[PDB]
Amino acid sequence: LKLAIPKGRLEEKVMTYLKKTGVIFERESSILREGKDIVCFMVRPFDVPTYLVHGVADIGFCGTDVLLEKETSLIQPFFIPTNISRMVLAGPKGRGIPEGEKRIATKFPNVTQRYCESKGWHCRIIPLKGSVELAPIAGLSDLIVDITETGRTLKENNLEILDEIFVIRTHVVVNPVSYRTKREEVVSFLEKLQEVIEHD
Amino acid sequence: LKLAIPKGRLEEKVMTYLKKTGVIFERESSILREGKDIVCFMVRPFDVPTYLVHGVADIGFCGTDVLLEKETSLIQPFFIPTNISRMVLAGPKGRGIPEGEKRIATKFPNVTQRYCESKGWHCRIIPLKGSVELAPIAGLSDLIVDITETGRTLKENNLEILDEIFVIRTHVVVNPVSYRTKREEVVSFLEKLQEVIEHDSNE
Repeated sequence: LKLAIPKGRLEEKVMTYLKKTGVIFERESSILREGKDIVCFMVRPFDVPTYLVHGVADIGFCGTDVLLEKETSLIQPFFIPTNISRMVLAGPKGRGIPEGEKRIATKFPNVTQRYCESKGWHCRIIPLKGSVELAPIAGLSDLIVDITETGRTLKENNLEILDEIFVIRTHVVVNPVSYRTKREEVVSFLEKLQEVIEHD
Repeated sequence: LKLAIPKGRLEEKVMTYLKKTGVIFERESSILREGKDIVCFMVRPFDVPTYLVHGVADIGFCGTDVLLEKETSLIQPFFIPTNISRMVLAGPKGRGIPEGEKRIATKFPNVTQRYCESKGWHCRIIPLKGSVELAPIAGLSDLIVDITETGRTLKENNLEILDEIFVIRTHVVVNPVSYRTKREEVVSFLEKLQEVIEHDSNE
């Protein structure tokens, strides 16, 4: 089986679960870990689905944010329970929500467009790659749609949460092709993983 | 003046240029550096042109990769010499280029598409966010289009440089409206900065 593991924050958590399912690696690097019957590609979280989409990985792990931003159609067996963070709408304290068309800066433009549609809002979406809290300070946007964990970044920049869009957790996702061709092998790894997750 | 400064690789070269032009900051945060007559927005490299195009910044700096990957109408007043890195086409050493459709992984899909057209190649372009050197060994792509400085990461992953697409440098870019509204202040700051930058890059 080939797995796409999100490098960064959750690497070690997921790697320990794999180990608890009983996996052994023969060689490891910053981007690849192989052993008997298991290969882990250590990729950026947003690339997890692209490694599955393209059929190079059978199973992957990645957050709710990745999946909602990039419409996948991946098999979603279950997820890891820990509430790691939240996708929120935020804006300058007391400014409330601007009348008319809202200028919103975000690293998640699809998520924001669907959010704006759901509220019935006219929005002008300004995609950024990082440090999204600077947009309101600089006059680039009125609001932001971004991830918050402790709320420090928002609080420290005089931004307040105006709406909670969704909680972010690490989902287990399966390539639909591998689910059909390697059915029994996938279900077997997945059962062991779900046991470790429950127990943990 | 409001400057949009690229975090990461080019951050110290640019901040050192401003330091030598006479800029002194009284207050500094991760995202905002304030000084007499100057505010610096510290942003991701690909966001520099966004801050300028929207008109919230007057002058910005970004590498050739940003500039060629995302076309803008911004003005480049002058040339900043230093070669930082290179954009290359790379693949498994010894393999070459497949004769049919080429699967290329990259963080720069427009640059890669432009490269393919310049070759008359039919390409299947796979966008990635980083660790692009893993694509060929995972079977995700035949080739990659990525940045290298010394070739180390490529070399240690058994990827060879098949072609040099362009040399990457720092560029200065100006919001065209700011050139209207703050004409003499901009022109004057750009004069001091080119003097400093020239001396630094050459000597």
